[PDB]
Amino acid sequence: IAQARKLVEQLKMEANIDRIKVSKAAADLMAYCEAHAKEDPLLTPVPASENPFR
Amino acid sequence: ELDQLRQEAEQLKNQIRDARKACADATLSQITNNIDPVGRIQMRTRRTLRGHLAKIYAMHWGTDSRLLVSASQDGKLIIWDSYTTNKVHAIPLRSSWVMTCAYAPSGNYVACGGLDNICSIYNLKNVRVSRELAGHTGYLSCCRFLDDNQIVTSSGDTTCALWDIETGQQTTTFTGHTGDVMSLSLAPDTRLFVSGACDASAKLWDVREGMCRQTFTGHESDINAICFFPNGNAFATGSDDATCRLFDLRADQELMTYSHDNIICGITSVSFSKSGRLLLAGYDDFNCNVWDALKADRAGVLAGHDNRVSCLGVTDDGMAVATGSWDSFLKIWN
Amino acid sequence: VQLVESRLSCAASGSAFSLNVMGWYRQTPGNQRALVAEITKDGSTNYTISRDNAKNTVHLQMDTAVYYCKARTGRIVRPLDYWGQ
Amino acid sequence: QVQLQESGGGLVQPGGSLRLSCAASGFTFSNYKMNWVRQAPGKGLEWVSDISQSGASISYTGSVKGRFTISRDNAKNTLYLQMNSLKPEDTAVYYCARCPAPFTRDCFDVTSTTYAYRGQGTQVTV
Amino acid sequence: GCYEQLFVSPEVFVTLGVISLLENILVIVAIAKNLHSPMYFFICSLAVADMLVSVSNGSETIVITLNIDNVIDSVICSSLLASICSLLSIAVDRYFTIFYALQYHNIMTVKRVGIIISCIWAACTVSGILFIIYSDSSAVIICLITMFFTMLALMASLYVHMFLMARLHIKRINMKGAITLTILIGVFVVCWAPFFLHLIFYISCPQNPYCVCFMSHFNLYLILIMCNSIIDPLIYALRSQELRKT
Amino acid sequence: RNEEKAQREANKKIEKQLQKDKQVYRATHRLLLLGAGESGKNTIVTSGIFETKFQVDKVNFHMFDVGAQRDERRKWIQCFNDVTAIIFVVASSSTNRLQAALKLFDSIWNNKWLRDTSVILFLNKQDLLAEKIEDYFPEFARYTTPEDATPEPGEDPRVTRAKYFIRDEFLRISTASGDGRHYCYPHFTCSVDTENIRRVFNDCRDIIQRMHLRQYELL
Repeated sequence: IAQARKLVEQLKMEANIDRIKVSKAAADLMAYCEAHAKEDPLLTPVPASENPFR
Repeated sequence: ELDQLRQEAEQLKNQIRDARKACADATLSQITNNIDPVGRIQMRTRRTLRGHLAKIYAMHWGTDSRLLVSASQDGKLIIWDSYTTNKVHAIPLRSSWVMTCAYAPSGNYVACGGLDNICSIYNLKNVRVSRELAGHTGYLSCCRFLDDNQIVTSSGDTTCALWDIETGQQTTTFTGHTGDVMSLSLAPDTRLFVSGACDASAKLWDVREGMCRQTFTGHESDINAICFFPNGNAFATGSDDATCRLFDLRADQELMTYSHDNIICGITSVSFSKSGRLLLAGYDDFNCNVWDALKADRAGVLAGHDNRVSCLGVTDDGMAVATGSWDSFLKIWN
Repeated sequence: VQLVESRLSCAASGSAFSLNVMGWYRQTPGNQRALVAEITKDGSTNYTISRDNAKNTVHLQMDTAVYYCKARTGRIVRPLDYWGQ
Repeated sequence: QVQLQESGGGLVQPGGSLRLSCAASGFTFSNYKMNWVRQAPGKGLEWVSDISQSGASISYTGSVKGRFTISRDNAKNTLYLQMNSLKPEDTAVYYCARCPAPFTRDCFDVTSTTYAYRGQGTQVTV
Repeated sequence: GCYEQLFVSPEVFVTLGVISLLENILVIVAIAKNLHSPMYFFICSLAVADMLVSVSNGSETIVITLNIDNVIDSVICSSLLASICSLLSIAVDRYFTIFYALQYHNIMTVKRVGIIISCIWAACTVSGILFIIYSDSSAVIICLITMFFTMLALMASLYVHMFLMARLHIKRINMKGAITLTILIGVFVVCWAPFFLHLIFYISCPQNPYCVCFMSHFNLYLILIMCNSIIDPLIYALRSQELRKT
Repeated sequence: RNEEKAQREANKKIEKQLQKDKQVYRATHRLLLLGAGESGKNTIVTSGIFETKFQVDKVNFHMFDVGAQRDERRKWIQCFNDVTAIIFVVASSSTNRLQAALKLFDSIWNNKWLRDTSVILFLNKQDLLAEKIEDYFPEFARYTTPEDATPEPGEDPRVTRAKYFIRDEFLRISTASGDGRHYCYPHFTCSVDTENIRRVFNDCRDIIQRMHLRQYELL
């Protein structure tokens, strides 16, 4: 059948995508996470006067 | 013909695998050796919403971290105020079976859907039915809003449709999965969205062009839920293999796999935090686990639900974590 | 609520509010099985028995000189009867 | 992704023997159950045999018990389906499938809607 | 008569009552926190009755440590009647749930539950008041004893019928049900029969030197009643996982 | 302030409405109809899932028929977790539909979320082809009638043994496992028989009686 013909087309389409090394992506994610270490009200404790839920 | 055409697919897959494995000099868990640990994270239950007769199946936060909408299995869609634990609205439903819900970003519309394979859009500013969209021949699994004139829905017939509300027609359809799509999560740019199917696969789709670009296959069972990293360059997937995973877009590989020896239960929903350091995963052992997003070591355990956790949500401001189990009790953690 | 004793008299000494029936049950072969003399708050007498007001006192003007003293509380929720020597 | 390659089968006469090797890659082979599925030309798929997680609760259908035998070896992670005393009515296509989830006895591996956990299979003609 | 009496110090008749009262308050709060079902609601009545017994003896064991005492007698008689009637009510609710398994949610709503509880408690209070106000002996005591015995017979019959139905269901598909029935009936009999037997002897055989030995330890027969007030909250309330930690 | 009072009034009204609807929800019993083979014997006195409501002896009954859905069912079957009864209709004529139906019943019998739900089994399509099973199954030449009360409506040849052998296979799959809190209810029903609304009634009553007996720790 022609169903298998379409699958090869998408494989060719997705086999020509530029990719970067894993180290750079991991470094970017690590930098973003560290740049928001003390910026979220979950990991850093919230004082009782700031959390609306009390 | 068929035999020789499979050879081309095999060769292309071999080339793709060789390319993926070539650029893997650093695999993390070796770079991440100078970061300090998260520590101990314990959250106490603040509120316990109790207004549902049957098991809750989904929930979605508003745009102001206050208004919430919860969908039950008894044909009830309850709009709640979290701070004062009051029910501002309670809409009955024609189809008692509901498996998804969404609160519109503009705050005027609501979306509901279930086994009746039809998306019901409700107005809020008496309450009526703004529109009914009769599309796929399957069953809806997750519906997300874009604006007050568009919506993106995922069904059980391996289809993801973009709808224009005013005309009520499928403006674009997305196919390419060999199994029912379980859930989708839009990127924070309204340009792309990832979708996970029941064949151990996830794919990235473009809303405008309408063409699939990338696929990721690293799991061994169904991908129940999928959420997007706040940056927009990664997403997390939860499967039935008692594991969760993180996938990169630019790298187009698998980054980290979170698993434990004792855990032998499935994962239902995964929601990220605003900072990006915590991944909250709901399990089938009636408890939720907070995982480190960069050290792959257990950070915390939340217990208190009698039955399995069905849905999870985290607000935009990152102040509250909402869990909904099958015991019809929403719980807020802070 | 032991009843002290000494033409016979008996004064009810104990943490009692108002004893209902107080009388004599003298007989040879154990107990009496028949009230020889008894009185009550209402004044009805079954067989000269002296009892002024309630006063938890019994006087009889009137075998040997050995008898028994009786006391019973009519409060149905705590049925209990005492005895004497 | 999960890959299941079937190697074995061919042209045989009645009374012959054919082993069907089901090489499994892409997961852990020591937890999921394994099954064989047959498909006659112009007909729906059918279930044949079953082996448990440990490898002690063997099961067959009536038409194959006493003639067919299956075994699981974890070291080389392959299935066998030893076939003996063939009959001319067994001509079909064979698929080797697994159940969707581990550490569970529930299995739904017969659907014909392009189930993603079974390979291309091999043709057995008798 | 067989000696005089065997009276224990009031040091025992205080702690048990307070413990029972606090347990009943705790379980009432636990039920009312959520549990809007008739069955649990019925236990609520029982709970109150239990703690009332404590007060019903509290003042009784306080004024003896010194119509100023008829009110407390009415209180304790009403408490006893309310407790027995609540036991009958919970048994009847269980029987109706077991046998009429489909119309139970269509014929018994919250309004009827409230009406029945109000009628039962009002009847118990007025009956106790009437019993203690204008009766001395042999006039209404017979009614009370007959009422208790008939209620015991009715409760036992209902439970045995439920057990027989359970055995019949088992036969179509043994010891635990027999054990539960035995513990329930035995605890009820052991806790309540001696007091009413002493009441019957108080009227039938006053002197009767055989009966005299029986009345020598009345306070003892009373302590078993206290045990009931600390057994009912543990047997009924402390056997449903929903109520255990809510 | 004044804005809070309106919220309280709205909450009170909605709470009253939910209280009114609670009795209606708890006073109806839902059923999941399912099976392959003559599932068109629906007696009433495109879309996704069809609904049918009927009253027998003044008790409401809901029935759900799964319509336009894909062949695979491992995902949406989990919705029917609190349903009182799952009606499973299995054809009894004879590729090899009986084996597939038996395997599907086995799969739904040893599932984690459906371990408590009870199954009511219908064996419709009374046999006439097997009058003048066979060699598809091996354990048929050494099986005798299990001393069960043959209906005897006028005649009862070896067709009785065939029916009871099918039921015996179903039970051997059923009773050989299962943690508890559920049972299988066999039945013998024709195409219509104008009485199938009563068997479901009695089976639901038995299910509720068993659940309440187990709750009171009596059984």
